[PDB]
Order: sequence, then C-alpha cells, then structure tokens
Amino acid sequence: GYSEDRCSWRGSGLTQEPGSVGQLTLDCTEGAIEWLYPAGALRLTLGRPSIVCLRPERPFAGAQVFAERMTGNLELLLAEGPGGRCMRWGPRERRALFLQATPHRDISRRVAAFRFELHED
Repeated sequence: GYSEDRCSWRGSGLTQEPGSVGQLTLDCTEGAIEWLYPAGALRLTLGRPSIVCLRPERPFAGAQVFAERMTGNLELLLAEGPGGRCMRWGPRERRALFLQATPHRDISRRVAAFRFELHED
C-alpha cells in the first residue's frame, strides 16, 4: 500500500475488480511507485506549469507509463525493453499518470518500479 508518509506506493497486480483502473493519489513532489506482478491498470494522480520526470529502477518490466493530457491523448514516458523520461503539463492540466500492465505470455515475476519528481518550471 501507501508508505508511511503517503508519498510512495507498493502493491501487486491483484489490485481490484478486473477491468477497473485502480486509483492512486500522491500529493508529494517526490516519491516512488513499485508495481509488483503488474496486472490491469492503475491511474496515479499527482497532487503554473509543471514538469514531471520519471526514473525507472532497472530492470523495468511488466508495464508502460503514460501521461494523461487534457486532450485525452497519452504520451509514453516509460516502456519495457531498452534512465529518465520527462514531460510537461499545462497550468490547468490534471497531473495524472496511467500505468498499464503489458501483456506477458508468462505469469512470472516482473516489477515495474520508478521514482517521480515534480518541478515548477
């Protein structure tokens, strides 16, 4: 679950009703996500223009991380296979990441873990 200070989260793919996107809210400027055996999808809301940077912990596998734009469009920040991806949200954009488990042929141990940092550019 959430860490002691609620700036980080660490859970397993068996999060909730299959098909529903689980909901995470983190109101800090710096934190970490550890998604063990990713399954399904998660939406992480991160509570002037803002810049977000993600730093994966290698090996990173089992999921992709997208940034939700006001357009409803998505921007891939972190993906599986072959250090840092940044992106900028507008002043009025909801700061939301979408974590989507990748379809693995095997059900084995994969961990999608990353750190995030928010900057007021």
